[PDB]
Amino acid sequence: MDEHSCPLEFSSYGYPREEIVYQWKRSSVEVGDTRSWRLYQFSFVGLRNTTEVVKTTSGDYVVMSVYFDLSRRMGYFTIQTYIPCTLIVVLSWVSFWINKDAVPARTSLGITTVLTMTTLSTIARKSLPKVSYVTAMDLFVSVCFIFVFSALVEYGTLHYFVSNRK
Amino acid sequence: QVQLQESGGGLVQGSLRVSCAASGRTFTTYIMAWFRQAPGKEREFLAAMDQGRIQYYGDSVRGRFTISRDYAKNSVDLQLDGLRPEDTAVYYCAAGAGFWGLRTASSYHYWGQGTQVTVSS
Amino acid sequence: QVQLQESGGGLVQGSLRVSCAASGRTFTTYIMAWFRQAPGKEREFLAAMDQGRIQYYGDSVRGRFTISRDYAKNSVDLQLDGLRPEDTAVYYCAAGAGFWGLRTASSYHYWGQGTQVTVSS
Amino acid sequence: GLFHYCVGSGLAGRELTCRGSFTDFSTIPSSAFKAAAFFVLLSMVLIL
Amino acid sequence: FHLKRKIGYFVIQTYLPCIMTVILSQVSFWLNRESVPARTVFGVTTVLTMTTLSISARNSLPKVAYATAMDWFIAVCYAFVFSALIEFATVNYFTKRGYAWDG
Amino acid sequence: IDVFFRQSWKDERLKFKGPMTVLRLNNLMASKIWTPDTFFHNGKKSVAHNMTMPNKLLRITEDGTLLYTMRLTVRAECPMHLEDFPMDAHACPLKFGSYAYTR
Amino acid sequence: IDVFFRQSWKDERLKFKGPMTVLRLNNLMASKIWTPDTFFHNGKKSVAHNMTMPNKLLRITEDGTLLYTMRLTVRAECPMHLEDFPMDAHACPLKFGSYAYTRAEVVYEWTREPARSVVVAEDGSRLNQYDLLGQTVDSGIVQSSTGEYVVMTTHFHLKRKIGYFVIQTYLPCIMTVILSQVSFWLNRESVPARTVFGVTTVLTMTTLSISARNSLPKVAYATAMDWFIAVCYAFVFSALIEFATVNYFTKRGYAWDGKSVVPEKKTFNSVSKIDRLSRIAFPLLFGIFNLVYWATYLNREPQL
Amino acid sequence: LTLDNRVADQLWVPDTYFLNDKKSFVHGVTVKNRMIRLHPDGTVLYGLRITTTAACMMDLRRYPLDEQNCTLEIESYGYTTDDIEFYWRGGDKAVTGVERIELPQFSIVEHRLVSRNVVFATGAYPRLSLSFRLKRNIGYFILQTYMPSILITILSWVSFWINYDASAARVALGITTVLTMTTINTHLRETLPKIPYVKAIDMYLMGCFVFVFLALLEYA
Amino acid sequence: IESYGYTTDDIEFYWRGGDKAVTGVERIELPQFSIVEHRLVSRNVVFATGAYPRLSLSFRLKRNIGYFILQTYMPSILITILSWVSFWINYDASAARVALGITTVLTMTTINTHLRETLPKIPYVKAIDMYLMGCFVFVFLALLEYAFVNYIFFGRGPQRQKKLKIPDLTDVNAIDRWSRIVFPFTFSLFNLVYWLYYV
Ligand SMILES: *[C@@H]1O[C@H](CO)[C@@H](O[C@@H]2O[C@H](CO)[C@@H](O[C@@H]3O[C@H](CO[C@H]4O[C@H](CO)[C@@H](O)[C@H](O[C@H]5O[C@H](CO)[C@@H](O)[C@H](O)[C@@H]5O)[C@@H]4O)[C@@H](O)[C@H](O[C@H]4O[C@H](CO)[C@@H](O)[C@H](O)[C@@H]4O)[C@@H]3O)[C@H](O)[C@H]2NC(C)=O)[C@H](O)[C@H]1NC(C)=O
Ligand SMILES: *[C@@H]1O[C@H](CO)[C@@H](O[C@@H]2O[C@H](CO)[C@@H](O[C@@H]3O[C@H](CO[C@H]4O[C@H](CO)[C@@H](O)[C@H](O[C@H]5O[C@H](CO)[C@@H](O)[C@H](O)[C@@H]5O)[C@@H]4O)[C@@H](O)[C@H](O[C@H]4O[C@H](CO)[C@@H](O)[C@H](O)[C@@H]4O)[C@@H]3O)[C@H](O)[C@H]2NC(C)=O)[C@H](O)[C@H]1NC(C)=O
Ligand SMILES: CCCCCCCC/C=C/CCCCCCCC(=O)O[C@H](COC(=O)CCCCCCCCCCCCCCC)COP(=O)(O)OC[C@@H](O)CO
Ligand SMILES: CCCCCCCC/C=C/CCCCCCCC(=O)O[C@H](COC(=O)CCCCCCCCCCCCCCC)COP(=O)(O)OC[C@@H](O)CO
Ligand SMILES: CCCCCCCC/C=C\CCCCCCCC(=O)O[C@H](COC(=O)CCCCCCCCCCCCCCC)COP(=O)(O)OC[C@@H](O)CO
Ligand SMILES: CCCCCCCC(=O)OC[C@H](COP(=O)(O)O[C@@H]1[C@H](O)[C@H](O)[C@@H](OP(=O)(O)O)[C@H](OP(=O)(O)O)[C@H]1O)OC(=O)CCCCCCC
Ligand SMILES: CCCCCCCCCCCC(=O)OC[C@H](COP(=O)([O-])O)OC(=O)CCCCCCCCCCC
Ligand SMILES: CCCCCCCCCCCC(=O)OC[C@H](COP(=O)([O-])O)OC(=O)CCCCCCCCCCC
Ligand SMILES: *[C@@H]1O[C@H](CO)[C@@H](O[C@@H]2O[C@H](CO)[C@@H](O)[C@H](O)[C@H]2NC(C)=O)[C@H](O)[C@H]1NC(C)=O
Ligand SMILES: CCCCCCCCCCCCCCCC(=O)O
Ligand SMILES: CCCCCCCCCCCCCCCC(=O)O
Ligand SMILES: CCCCCCCCCCCCCCCC
Ligand SMILES: CCCCCCCCCC
Ligand SMILES: CCCCCCCCCC
Ligand SMILES: CCCCCCCCCC
Ligand SMILES: CCCCCCCCCC
Ligand SMILES: CCCCCC
Ligand SMILES: CCCCCC
Ligand SMILES: CCCCCC
Ligand SMILES: CCCCCC
Ligand SMILES: [Cl-]
Ligand SMILES: [Cl-]
Repeated sequence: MDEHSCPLEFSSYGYPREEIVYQWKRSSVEVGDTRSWRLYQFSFVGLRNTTEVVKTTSGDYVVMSVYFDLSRRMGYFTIQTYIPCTLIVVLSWVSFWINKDAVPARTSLGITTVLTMTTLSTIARKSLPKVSYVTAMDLFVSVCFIFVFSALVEYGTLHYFVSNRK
Repeated sequence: QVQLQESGGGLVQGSLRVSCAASGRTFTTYIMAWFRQAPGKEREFLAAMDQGRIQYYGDSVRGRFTISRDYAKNSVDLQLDGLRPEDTAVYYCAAGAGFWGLRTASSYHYWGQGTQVTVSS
Repeated sequence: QVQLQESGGGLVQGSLRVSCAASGRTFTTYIMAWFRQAPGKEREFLAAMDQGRIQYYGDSVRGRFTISRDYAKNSVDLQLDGLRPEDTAVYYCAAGAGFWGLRTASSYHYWGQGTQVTVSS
Repeated sequence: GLFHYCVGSGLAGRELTCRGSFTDFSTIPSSAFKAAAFFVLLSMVLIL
Repeated sequence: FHLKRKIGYFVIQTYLPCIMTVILSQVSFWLNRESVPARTVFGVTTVLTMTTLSISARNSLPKVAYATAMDWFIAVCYAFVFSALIEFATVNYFTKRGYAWDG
Repeated sequence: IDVFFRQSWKDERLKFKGPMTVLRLNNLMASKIWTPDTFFHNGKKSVAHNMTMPNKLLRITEDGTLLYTMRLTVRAECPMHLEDFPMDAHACPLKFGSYAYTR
Repeated sequence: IDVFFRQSWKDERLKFKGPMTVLRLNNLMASKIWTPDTFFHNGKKSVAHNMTMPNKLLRITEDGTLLYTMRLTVRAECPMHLEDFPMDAHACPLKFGSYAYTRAEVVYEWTREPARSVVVAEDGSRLNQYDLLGQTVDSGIVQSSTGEYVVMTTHFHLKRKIGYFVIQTYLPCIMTVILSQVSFWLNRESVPARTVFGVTTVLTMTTLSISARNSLPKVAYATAMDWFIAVCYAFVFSALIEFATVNYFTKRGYAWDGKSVVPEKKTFNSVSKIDRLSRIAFPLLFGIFNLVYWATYLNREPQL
Repeated sequence: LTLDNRVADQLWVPDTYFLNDKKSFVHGVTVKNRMIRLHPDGTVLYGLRITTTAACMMDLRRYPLDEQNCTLEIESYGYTTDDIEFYWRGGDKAVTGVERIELPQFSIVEHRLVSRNVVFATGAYPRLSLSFRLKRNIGYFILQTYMPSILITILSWVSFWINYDASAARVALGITTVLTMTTINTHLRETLPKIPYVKAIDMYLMGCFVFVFLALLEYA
Repeated sequence: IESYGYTTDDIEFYWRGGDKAVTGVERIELPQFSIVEHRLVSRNVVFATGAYPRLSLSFRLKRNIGYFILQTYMPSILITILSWVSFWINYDASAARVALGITTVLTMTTINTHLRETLPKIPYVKAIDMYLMGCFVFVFLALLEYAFVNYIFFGRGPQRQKKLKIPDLTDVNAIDRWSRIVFPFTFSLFNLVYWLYYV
């Protein structure tokens, strides 16, 4: 659910502001059919134009920037991660309706749900860079692990207190 | 449901403008075109405009009618100039992907109600 | 089983040509060489040919002996010219990947039985 | 707030740059802020 | 240039595995109701197979943000498999005795 | 798409009279004469083949009619509807024209 | 391989007299005079670096001797015999010579003795899974359709390091074999559990076999790792077949209960003698196979 | 006179090109691997070291038990048959070095040299064709795909020797065999293009899948 | 940075502006790394052709651990913890306990294998490899623990009855209780040693 403002900056490599100055025309940046582009995962919201003076060792340069606003389209990731993780959580819930005497059945269901959740977690981050902070997807998948784990621990506790301990 | 709603005058003695707006789709990658029906039941391609802003025109109405597209508003406009009595007809707005077409009516899967235009001398 | 069969004359007064044919393994990508063991001395590298048709020769027999390979038949030939009495020896055919070598017998894994050659003055 | 903070650039306008996120504890200004955010979360967990 | 995609690859490669997974899930209805671990294995393995197929089906395409016909087919097959598992859950809920017929 | 792209045009300046009507000349002289600056509107990193020599030909007729052919591999955009995938069909454009010269 | 490749030759036309004997000139002078057209016979796609300027130097001595050095990155063909993989070692060539001039026109020699005429930097190794034992320097002749050419060759001798594949393939295979053999110690009435052991170990062995050759070329012959995987898969398959044979002879569907006393031959099944013999046979045979395999593959290559 | 290769830029040379080329270059280390040799009678020998990636459309219906015909199509671009005539110098011995090629996955059954004239709208041009027939080696696929499938199918029959009442064991065996076959087919996905027809390996894997599925249906 | 053709007799190199010669380092954003320091050095290097000037610009990068904690460490810890669940399951639930142990063992194997398909073929053991082999050893030991109690019961109980600080090996309940106590404590000790060593 992230939005970004991607820049495109240009200036003069050698001529500082005292030698070359840039100006935006009245019709600065034109676009055609915006929503027919190759932005598969993103939607173009708009754009804007800016001018600035940037100091460097060689001098001060007039940098002109065009920012494009892109809002992520969440449908692909809904198909890829959110729906499978929820379905595996519901699969874990199905164990509660199985008879508690079906020990191999319920244990296999719980552990297989925890396997599929690990698999979905690792597939979730394939499209992203290796950032070292939690994202909303990581949080969702992580809470889904606690739910599938807690279900397995619930059955383990129930079995131990019903049969093994007594 | 999706509608291609048209607007434009019906009576002329001149110049005219016929607009056609659309909405209700993530689908964009369509050529948008205009067709004409005179009394006699025949479809006549008039103009079309691409996603690359390229304009195709029929030979009969080349240099007279000009097509344009407002992509943000999702509309196609047709400016008609040099009208004559033989131009009286009903005009339909079509939008679709040009498969085996871009000049034949069968390639467009969306059509509008249509708008009448008549010339009186 | 991989075999390196050697053929060629045994006695000469002169020129000679000794051939070596391999079977059981294609040595196209290997390096094929000739060695010579005289009575009472260690094996001496004579010539070798690589997959790139590049020829290496020992200094004692440089410019006299000529090595060639027939890759379709998987064979290596040695043409001996300007024979002299101290060329009498057992001539061996070798094939291998030259690791630490191309001049050392230890780098060749496959060896022929050896063919005697004698020069009589 | 607890983790997120917005500050103006200071040119007689709004121009609020915003930084901070509980998902990224590095951006939180202080360990006290981190602890307070954690405690308020725990309260959320308990009430829910 | 007018191009038409050839369906044969996807028929061999995605539709047939999904159909056979659905048939495999439906096979469990013919086992006795007391084979609880066996029918649970059927349901769970079919659900995970459908999940894997759904994940692997989208690799061919670019990451577009809308559902395709293949996506709808996979979703319906997943619904069928999950319905089979829920059916077994109901059958086991209404099963009384923990032993099958002795013969 | 691999194409022989042929363009022909009149040039009164290059009229001549000689033993033969057509001069089939080396392509290096094409740089020494005017040629149209055609480009592909929807192209994406096309390549002009240059093995062994530049794959072009230039021919001048006695009446000043020039023929000029190039060998190209054109990589062009083709926006797609993937909602009917894998039952989908497309109409990929190839659009070209002059860059600098108006109608 | 990244090299400072430096050649030297005498051009009588370029002798001079001046204040300074050696003219350390810009590399632009190199294009203005004749230089050898040296090329690499087994090179695939090489780079002559030109950042920031052409990485070359030309020096002209007063007597007409010219030194000409280039910085090159050569990626060259090294045909490999992977029968002993990962216990294999290779001799990768680097062969160069004149492209146009035959032996009657241009001849290449080594500046120093051939052993010392190829020097490797102490810190200059980018090998991950290989160890460079050394190099041998030689020269030879090549006959072509155009003529005879001198070809100067080096051969870099490399030995593969086995640790990556030990961690990637051998240890998972060994653990899978041990895991399959663990099933012999469970009671014969645990039919689903022992079946789970057999089928899961067969699945793991199949996955390991399938993924073992990801990094290799698709050679037809089998490698040492292929033989090891095949033998381990045979062990796992034999363990599952052993369980099937044990279960075929089980009479009673119920295991021993904690209270009753088994008479020495309500009755109970006896511990399978197939299981008792397998508990000794399978680990012993696997250990003997490992002994023979690691004895016969670790010491196979030539040594100095 | 073996001249420096920069004189080729001054001399005339044929405008030879390979029609089925995708990407090609002349090697350029230490210099352009090019050769110009003049003879007293005006004869010019012009050599180039060229690496070219040539398109070869391969029919994979019998894959991996298939043979492929891959060709290089040498042609004159601008000069018609009235201006230039190509031929294979030395006849059938014009092309050398094929015997020394040893591909890891293929064996070169034979190679052929053909000379003809191809007609376009611009004229008729000479054409030389160097064709190779390549037969695919089977050992890699036997190790990779066929043997695991056979072993899984053999393992699927173990359920017939288990009692009918051991439902958990028999169903686990059948389901695991089906899953392993799907995994083998996954690895067959990961190294091939999206052809629209069934190959020989596809036929074999579908047959083995039918067999293991029928074993599971037999238990059911 | 080095001069190719010109020796120290022809060309000399220096960092203009001293330690402030290289700028923009503090504005570098690497997803996986943090630049802890950068250094400038000026020296001479001797080749066969002469002595040349050399300028070295070095960066020290510290890898970020959070991505790996999310992707590898936490799933391994969770799989080990769920491997410990079998200690509380009844000894006669052989199918359940064996399924749990086998699933955890193969999960560790697959995680370890698939992690190192995005790295070069180094021959030595990494810290992540040490952690993954530790978790594998723990889950494998849990599975062997169930194998041990099953063998003890079903292969000693009959003749033991007829013949009429680790615990007694005659009580599977005692062995299970000992495992319940010891596996979490030993795993915590292993984690403590690992993290204190590598941090
Ligand atoms: C790989 O796969 C490719 C593609 O299939 C194979 O290519 C073809 O190989 C065959 C031979 O193996 C080629 O045919 C030979 O072609 C030559 C040259 O033909 C030209 O010149 C002819 C004479 O000037 C001319 O007639 C040809 O034009 C036509 O007319 C003939 C006669 O009617 C007709 O048959 C042709 O089809 C044309 O319509 C053409 O311009 C030709 O001279 C050869 O004839 C020989 O064969 C005859 C028997 O037919 C024999 O009597 C002669 O003595 C002589 O031996 C022969 O036809 C063909 O051109 C190749 N096609 C292409 C597209 O390259 C290739 O062989 C495969 N190689 C491997 C290794 O698998
Ligand atoms: C990243 O990794 C790289 C690679 O390891 C690190 O690089 C090394 O950094 C250190 C600095 O931290 C460098 O050492 C310094 O080198 C300079 C220059 O030395 C040269 O010039 C000197 C004259 O100006 C000359 O004296 C030097 O002589 C060498 O040989 C004599 C032999 O007697 C020896 O005594 C010298 O020490 C030199 O080795 C040489 O030609 C040098 O001026 C520095 O001196 C410091 O230390 C001395 C005391 O030792 C002190 O008196 C000085 O005042 C000064 O404090 C110092 O030696 C080293 O050369 C780099 N190595 C390479 C190969 O580049 C890098 O630091 C790492 N950084 C990061 C960010 O991780
Ligand atoms: C794990 C995997 C296991 C797999 C093992 C399965 C083993 C058993 C089955 C074998 C099937 C054989 C393979 C299928 C045939 C290969 C696929 C194929 O090529 O068919 C094409 C047409 O497809 C088409 O009609 C398109 C439509 C085909 C859809 C067929 C599916 C019907 C499923 C009905 C549901 C019943 C469920 C049972 C419920 C009781 C050919 O056309 P044509 O050359 O003209 O090219 C036109 C252009 O579209 C490119 O093909
Ligand atoms: C009762 C049952 C009986 C059954 C019988 C069982 C049979 C038992 C035999 C096994 C064979 C053992 C393999 C022996 C292979 C020999 C391997 C060897 O020589 O040891 C070193 C390699 O170690 C290495 O990389 C790394 C060694 C890693 C060892 C790790 C131990 C962990 C054990 C926990 C398991 C985790 C599994 C998890 C996997 C998913 C050599 O390095 P060296 O210095 O020369 O130079 C670097 C090198 O790369 C140069 O090539
Ligand atoms: C993991 C998946 C499988 C198992 C899932 C089980 C459930 C576990 C729960 C959550 C995730 C675990 C915590 C992971 C935290 C993320 C990883 C972590 O600890 O690393 C540190 C914290 O990173 C960060 O910003 C992260 C800070 C915030 C972490 C916590 C976010 C909120 C979690 C609310 C949970 C509620 C649950 C409710 C259940 C009902 C940073 O180090 P690093 O050197 O890179 O810094 C240098 C810097 O420059 C990097 O940019
Ligand atoms: C590593 C293999 C070593 C093989 C060692 C083979 C050693 C050998 O002598 O065979 C024993 C084995 C069956 O022995 P197994 O222990 O399984 O069966 C017990 C016993 O042998 C008798 O069958 C029964 O006694 P009885 O009749 O009621 O008096 C007893 O019944 P109960 O006590 O429960 O009431 C059974 O429990 O026979 C084969 O299967 C042949 C194919 C073996 C093929 C093995 C393929 C692996
Ligand atoms: C190359 C190395 C070869 C070494 C041979 C293989 C090692 C195991 C051989 C078994 C030796 C043995 O018979 O004594 C084990 C004891 C008593 O056995 P028994 O003779 O009374 O039936 O019974 C026990 O108390 C041992 C308990 C075992 C419990 C199960 C965990 C072990 C699983 C083994 C996996 C391979
Ligand atoms: C049941 C276990 C018994 C163990 C006995 C002792 C082990 C004997 C073989 C050990 C492995 C070994 O050295 O095999 C090497 C060969 C390949 O040969 P080369 O390439 O090293 O020349 O690789 C192969 O071709 C594999 C051959 C089979 C190895 C496994 C032993 C099979 C014993 C029964 C054979 C009928
Ligand atoms: C980009 O910057 C230029 C700067 O001139 C903007 O140009 C003016 O835009 C307004 C509104 O359209 C016009 O009334 C002015 O006449 C334009 N020129 C001048 C000299 O002010 C331009 O609109 C900006 N583009 C954006 C914001 O997208
Ligand atoms: C293709 C592999 C199928 C697996 C077959 C497992 C066979 C196990 C049963 C073996 C029975 C041996 C014959 C019993 C009669 C006897 O020996 O007295
Ligand atoms: C006795 C039953 C044997 C079953 C095993 C054989 C199954 C073969 C696979 C089905 C045939 C597929 C044919 C596809 C032909 C095509 O390309 O359209
Ligand atoms: C590169 C040299 C490697 C030397 C061998 C390292 C072996 C490390 C094995 C670690 C296994 C984990 C033990 C966990 C103990 C609870
Ligand atoms: C519309 C979302 C559908 C998601 C896949 C199918 C879910 C079936 C649940 C029984
Ligand atoms: C995994 C492919 C190699 C199989 C080798 C033979 C196994 C024999 C099983 C009894
Ligand atoms: C480097 C190999 C050391 C010897 C390994 C032998 C293993 C045999 C275990 C029984
Ligand atoms: C035993 C629980 C984990 C202990 C982690 C120790 C971290 C030390 C950081 C300095
Ligand atoms: C949708 C689930 C069906 C359950 C049949 C009782
Ligand atoms: C390789 C399988 C060994 C079987 C011993 C009974
Ligand atoms: C005996 C083959 C399977 C039969 C399924 C009805
Ligand atoms: C024999 C293995 C025992 C595992 C720890 C009780
Ligand atoms: Cl936040
Ligand atoms: Cl390496």
